[PDB]
Amino acid sequence: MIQRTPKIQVYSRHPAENGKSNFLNCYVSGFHPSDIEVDLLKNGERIEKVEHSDLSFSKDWSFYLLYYTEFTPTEKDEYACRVNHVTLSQPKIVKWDRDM
Amino acid sequence: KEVEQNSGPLSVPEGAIASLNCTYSDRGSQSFFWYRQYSGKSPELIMFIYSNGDKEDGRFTAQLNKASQYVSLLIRDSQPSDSATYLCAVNFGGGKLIFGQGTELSVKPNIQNPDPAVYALRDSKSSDKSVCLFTDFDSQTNVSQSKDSDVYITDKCVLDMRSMDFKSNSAVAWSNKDFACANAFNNSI
Amino acid sequence: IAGITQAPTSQILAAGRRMTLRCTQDMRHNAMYWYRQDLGLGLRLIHYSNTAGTTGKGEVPDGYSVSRANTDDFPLTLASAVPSQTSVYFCASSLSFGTEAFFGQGTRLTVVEDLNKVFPPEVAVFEPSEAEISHTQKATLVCLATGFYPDHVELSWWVNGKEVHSGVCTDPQPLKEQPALNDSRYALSSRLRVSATFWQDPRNHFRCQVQFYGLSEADAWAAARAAPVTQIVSAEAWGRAD
Amino acid sequence: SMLGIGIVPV
Amino acid sequence: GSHSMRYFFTSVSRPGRGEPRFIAVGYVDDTQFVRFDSDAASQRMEPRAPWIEQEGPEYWDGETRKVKAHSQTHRVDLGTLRGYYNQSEAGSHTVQRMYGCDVGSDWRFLRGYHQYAYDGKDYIALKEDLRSWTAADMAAQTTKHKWEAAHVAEQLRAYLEGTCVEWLRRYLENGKETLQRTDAPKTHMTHHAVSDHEATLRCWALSFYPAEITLTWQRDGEDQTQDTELVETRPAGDGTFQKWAAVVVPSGQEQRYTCHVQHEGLPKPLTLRWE
Repeated sequence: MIQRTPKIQVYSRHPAENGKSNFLNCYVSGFHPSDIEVDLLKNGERIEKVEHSDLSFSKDWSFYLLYYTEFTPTEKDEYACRVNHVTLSQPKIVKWDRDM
Repeated sequence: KEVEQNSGPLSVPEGAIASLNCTYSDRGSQSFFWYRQYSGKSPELIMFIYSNGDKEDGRFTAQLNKASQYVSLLIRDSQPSDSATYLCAVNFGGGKLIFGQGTELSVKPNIQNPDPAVYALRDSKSSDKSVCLFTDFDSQTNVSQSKDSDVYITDKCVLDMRSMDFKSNSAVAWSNKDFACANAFNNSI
Repeated sequence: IAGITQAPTSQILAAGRRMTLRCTQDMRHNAMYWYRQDLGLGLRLIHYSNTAGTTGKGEVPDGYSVSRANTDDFPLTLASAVPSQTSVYFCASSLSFGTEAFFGQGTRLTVVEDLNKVFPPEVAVFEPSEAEISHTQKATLVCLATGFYPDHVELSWWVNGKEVHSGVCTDPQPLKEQPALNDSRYALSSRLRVSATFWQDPRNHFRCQVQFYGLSEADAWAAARAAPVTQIVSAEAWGRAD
Repeated sequence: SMLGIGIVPV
Repeated sequence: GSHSMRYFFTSVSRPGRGEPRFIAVGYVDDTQFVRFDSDAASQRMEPRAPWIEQEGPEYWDGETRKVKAHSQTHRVDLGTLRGYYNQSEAGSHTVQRMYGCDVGSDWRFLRGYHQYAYDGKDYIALKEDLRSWTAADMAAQTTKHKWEAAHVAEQLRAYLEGTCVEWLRRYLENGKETLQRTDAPKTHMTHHAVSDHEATLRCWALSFYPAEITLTWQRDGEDQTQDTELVETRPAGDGTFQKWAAVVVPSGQEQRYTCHVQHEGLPKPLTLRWE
């Protein structure tokens, strides 16, 4: 069986503005099989109230999911996405970079 | 209501085009079927249809129009063998294959030389009754029964001597009374 | 040789008893159906099954249940026999859900409140009328099967030990002899007609055969009357000459 | 509206 | 312009955990409108777009029976395919099915699809003529012969050329405010330093619909690509999409690099340069 490792993108729904409500997104795609674990982090701790979209796949049969939660960015608070998958020997963390 | 068919029975002369229709409520139905069921037998498939338009198979033509939500069946050159109940089946998704009430079709035969007569038959002595026979009537005539509810009459019955190219209607009457095969009538003779 | 088969073909149930109708098909069909057909409407879906191992509920599932342990079988089980369940049951199958359904022979089921009300028919062959031969050069033989309940009957004519289908018509449905009881016996009529050059032959034998589907051996018959089991009752007549 | 026909086991 | 409707089915066996999982989703263009999750409690087809909620009970009862029929069929395939490939009963395997139709600007039929995969690899697919099949390997030839004897292609063709495009035109009419919209992108450029003698130039595109867009970088007029990073189009969460393209340029060669974006919400392809 041929596996595919996930591509990870962490970003906001709207342009980041300090003090304004927004949504933090973690988009995982291009992975196989479909079993995957995704957490959104705030300063390294789990964000409990996180929602995700319904599982779908692309033309190459690889899956994609969108994990999202509502947040308000500040100068001090850091955000990231933590993803675990059978292709990964350990959880992979991708930090949210608003200046990208 | 989900599947509503032509309400019968439909009387069609021999050789005439018999038209049957069928409406359904689920606008998302994707497969439609016409069955033929003789009396006391199993439904036999006539044809299926999946797409809008016509579909022809011999003397049978089905027509589907999803926008109007109807499926129809036209039978050309109605033969006496076409006399049966015609069932319409529509699939409502998955295994929900629903049928209508069915349309009874009666292809009336052409009695060329009507010879009406009311006969009396004697039993073999194995039983002890006496029967009267309304026979050789014109196919336009219909029969009904029961002056004194203690009498019994059957509906008209078309037999076919297939080696004489001959057909005739038949009706039987019997009772337990001071009986008389003369007064067994009520209908137009 | 691949087809769909129902069993039994006829059954008379005492009220309150459970019953299971068998249905099997070897066409490798995935979807199977159960219907009931009464003399007042058309086919009503009881239960369906899309694949082996799954079932679904149809139009009138109340009072019935099904199982689909494998691809071939699909038994319909009646929990408690009720007279409202008296009907004709058809099993069907399709290759997959949404495709054409192939029906079985059907099962004539009658739920009676008591088994003392079952009676076999009485057959009588009436000889042609003297005027019919003179007028038409034809000879009608009328058969009367009387005093049978329920209407699980199949009538046929036999000339010289061979079944004839020309010149014969039978009443479609048996007639109620007493329509004021709702548990009264039935009557059935049929005519067979031959040429005058055939009834006048003294060599020829005519027999009206009525197949009656009644009780079965496993059924408990504890009454003071001959058992009305499944049997064939026949009456005969020989052609006169003058 | 999804398929109501043509879905057969492999 | 041109539109499409597609249904995506995923079935995963879970031997060491329990019963198989089944997820189905339906899309019109890049907008999901229905879903079914076997692990959810409703066990019903559920709406995911406002314009589909107006469908009556016969729709939701019919789609639910059909989506359950899909799941029950995939459940049989999992056992069958495990036998076709001599696989053990202790491993998890995936069945995927995709089908749908494309229509043009006139909303008339253009192309139909029906693809089937096992463990993320093609297994059998309906050809473009909607009358023949492409079997991926030798184990799939058994399925190809079975589906040809069952006339599966004729039933799929009646749906793809008929039912699929008819409901697609109905969906496009009921959700005109959502489906027939075109949100123009909102572009901007960012710049940072990679190493000495190097810099980053990232071309952004935000809040555009549909998801189709092309971003290319060019050097003082010529197509200088294949040395650039192209991220895939990603959803924002509000029905719009995002995408960026960044190129590595020397610290002084900055204002000789153009980014050309074209979206059907733009009358003419846009161009941008740093500063």
